[PDB]
Amino acid sequence: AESHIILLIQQGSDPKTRIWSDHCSLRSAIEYIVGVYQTNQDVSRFFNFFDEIYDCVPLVYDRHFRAYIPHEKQWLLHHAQEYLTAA
Amino acid sequence: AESHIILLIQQGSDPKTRIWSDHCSLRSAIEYIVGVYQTNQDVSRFFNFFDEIYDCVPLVYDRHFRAYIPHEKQWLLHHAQEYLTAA
Repeated sequence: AESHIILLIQQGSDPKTRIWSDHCSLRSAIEYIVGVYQTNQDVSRFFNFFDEIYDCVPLVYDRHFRAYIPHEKQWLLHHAQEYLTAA
Repeated sequence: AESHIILLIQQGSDPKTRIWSDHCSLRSAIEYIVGVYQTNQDVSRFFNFFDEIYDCVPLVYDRHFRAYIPHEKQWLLHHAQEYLTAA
């Protein structure tokens, strides 16, 4: 219901690594995956980490239709690229 | 996208217990939470376990509108009650 973004992460096929987190904004979702990347150690290295080591899917809350919309991993990764280049 | 149900579980306020799972049916989602209950040990005991020890929220995929609809914990627990009484 409330949470703007629900993030679904996993490391390979291990069901024990399937961790979800709730975020009040896209910024908060981006800071979370940068956090995952930082604690488990460049744009190319960041993208490859989320293509080979971890997998992630954002579910974005559509307030008008009271529904969660799944978005592609590349959508969140592209927005993260815009955060990392600015900061 | 594909997964009929996404289950979000947690044990208290610990972010490390926030585990998600994907299910092809409501039956599969029910067998999963019965599994959680069985491995962490009656209708009254089952309901109280999911009201005090673990918390759970099902996200049900609406194929026509390509969206995940969050449902109340009681909705899944009520359906689980119908599975446990029959079996």
